[PDB]
Amino acid sequence: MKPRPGVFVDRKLKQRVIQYLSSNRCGKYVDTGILASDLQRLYSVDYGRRKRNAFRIQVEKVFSIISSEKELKN
Repeated sequence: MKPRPGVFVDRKLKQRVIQYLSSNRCGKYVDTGILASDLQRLYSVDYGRRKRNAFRIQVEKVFSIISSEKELKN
């Protein structure tokens, strides 16, 4: 078994997203479904997998959590 890198379940989705929003809007009013398709498009080699539905859910929950957990307000 491998140790704990730092990301659990799908922390990258949150960390990656928060970093994308902070750096820039990364789109005009990117919603859950929009951010998901965008995140996968830019990271088709990494995120781009055979989980369109699963990935969509992750981005949906990550979008709501990043706002409530981090709270950037723009």
